[PDB]
Amino acid sequence: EELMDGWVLMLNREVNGEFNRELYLLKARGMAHSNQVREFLMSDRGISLLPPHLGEGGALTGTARKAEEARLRRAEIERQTELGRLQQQIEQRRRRARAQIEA
Amino acid sequence: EELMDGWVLMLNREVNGEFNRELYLLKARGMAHSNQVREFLMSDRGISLLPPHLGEGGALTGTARKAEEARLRRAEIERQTELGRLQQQIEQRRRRARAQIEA
Amino acid sequence: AGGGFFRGSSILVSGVAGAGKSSLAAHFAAAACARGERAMYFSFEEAADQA
Amino acid sequence: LEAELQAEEIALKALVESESAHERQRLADADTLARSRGNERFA
Ligand SMILES: Nc1ncnc2c1ncn2[C@@H]1O[C@H](COP(=O)(O)OP(=O)(O)OP(=O)(O)O)[C@@H](O)[C@H]1O
Ligand SMILES: [Mg+2]
Repeated sequence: EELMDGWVLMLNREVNGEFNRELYLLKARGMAHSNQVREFLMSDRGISLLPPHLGEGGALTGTARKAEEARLRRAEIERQTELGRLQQQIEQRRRRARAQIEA
Repeated sequence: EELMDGWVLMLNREVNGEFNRELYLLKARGMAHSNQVREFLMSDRGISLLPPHLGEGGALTGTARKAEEARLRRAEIERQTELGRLQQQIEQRRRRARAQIEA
Repeated sequence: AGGGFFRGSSILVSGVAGAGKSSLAAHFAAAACARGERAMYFSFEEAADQA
Repeated sequence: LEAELQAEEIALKALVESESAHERQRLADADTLARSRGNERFA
């Protein structure tokens, strides 16, 4: 490796009871390059890199990424439910207020 | 290394599914020097060290630093919301008090 | 402190492949040259043009 | 009772403003992370 101009490392790691593929450029002389461990998935169309991981805890890969996405969706949905319930509460208070005014 | 007067160690670590660069002076004879693992980022302008990490959990680097900053912003904002809601509550109590006095 | 390492000292730059040891050495050499001083860069890994 | 109604209106508008601000901040943070891990830095 002492001479190589470019270095590409391909990893096949076992995590979460399943194997995931990744690759990254350990070094690329005379140019700037991405420093992300881009997970890829080989298929009939060839070697294809998955879209970059976005969000905290980017180390997640494979099934863990889908699980994290689902958890985020659930939590943000329930936050929306929180805000909606508060709005409905203020709804109720205003209704009593102006009905009382009518009386 | 047994003879070297100054030692500079450059690290390219893989953490959080991505590679981050850092450097630190392992030893500098006959002078006082910073003891911080200063993360840097090489670009066209040259080698440039990022501003020192401030706040607890300084080990965070790369995307994790931005994530921590965002989390801190969110939490402190919601604390501000807490205090504002309490102030509005006392607002309401005082309004009833002096309206009752008026009656 | 002092603005830099003491002159005439031995400086080691350690790191894994791709860390930037050659970049730091080139920075040192270019900074020395910019001040009107002479500099030599013995390279056992790359050609002059590639570097 | 009308004083109560006005207070409730202020509360609703505070709810809308702060919620929209949270939307904006979330979008900004997502964009920041998108750059931090994006390849658009080169093309
Ligand atoms: N314009 C650039 N922007 C960002 N990074 C760059 C740029 N040009 C080069 N690099 C980085 O510089 C790295 C090479 O640095 P350098 O040659 O100083 O390392 P080194 O430790 O001497 O390497 P080696 O073990 O191969 O001798 C490249 O892998 C790339 O990551
Ligand atoms: Mg080199």
